[PDB]
Amino acid sequence: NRTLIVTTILEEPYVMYRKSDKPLYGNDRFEGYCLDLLKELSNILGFLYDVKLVPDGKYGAQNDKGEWNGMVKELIDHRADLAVAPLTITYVREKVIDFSKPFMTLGISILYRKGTPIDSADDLAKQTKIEYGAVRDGSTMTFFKKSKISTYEKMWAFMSSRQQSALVKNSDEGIQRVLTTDYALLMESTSIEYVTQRNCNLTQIGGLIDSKGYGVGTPIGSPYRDKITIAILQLQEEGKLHMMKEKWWRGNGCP
Ligand SMILES: N[C@@H](C[C@]1(C(=O)O)C[C@H]2OCCC[C@H]2O1)C(=O)O
Repeated sequence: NRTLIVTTILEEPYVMYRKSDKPLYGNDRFEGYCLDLLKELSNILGFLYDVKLVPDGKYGAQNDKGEWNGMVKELIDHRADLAVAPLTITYVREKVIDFSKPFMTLGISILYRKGTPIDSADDLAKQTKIEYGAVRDGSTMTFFKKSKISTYEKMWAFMSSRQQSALVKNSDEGIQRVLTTDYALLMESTSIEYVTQRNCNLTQIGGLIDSKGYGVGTPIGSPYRDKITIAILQLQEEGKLHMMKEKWWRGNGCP
């Protein structure tokens, strides 16, 4: 009857600080898609838990020494029983940790101002006037860093160049950069949808350049590993995941 440690990260509208004049403590301090998800899992599988924000505020990437950081690291060193956040399922990650069936699908795309002639990653990679980058130490950064596709290698050379600092610490910083300067942020599509519907001067440029999903993470060889995936299929089957997405993404839109 262990009380599980859940590693996660701040990211709208997956995990956010609950607004209240009543100083909150514990898991009550947070709310969002992922917390509703963790709550469902908690009830479907009957387990206790304590939400812990990843110390370094990173999603997780492997440096030069093959050393991991972020939530991925927290799982590897068994400092967390599971990770419940917008954690991207990737091949390189599956080498060191486990992922449940996906609870949400998405893909890398481009967030930029509207009304410009830019229409694709190619239009971005061929030029240098418009600055562009991604969140440091995330699956999108490594996608470009390790790509063998000519276009993306050229983009990585630009966003990682010494001439400048094209990468951003987190999504907020990236978004602010797009709104105040001539910058395009390569970001995952479900967040681009969220951001553009709340910033009508912004838009997605082109379509998704890859296709993947978010899954619950657990240390390889975890006893919960199978139950988690079962509960996910149940939530998906019952239309529950769809309801949760709609609940947190609902808004006035752009007209
Ligand atoms: N899902 C990524 C993190 C991130 C990315 O590297 O694209 C950063 C953050 O960017 C905004 C959308 C949610 C997050 O995606 C990951 O699991 O590493």
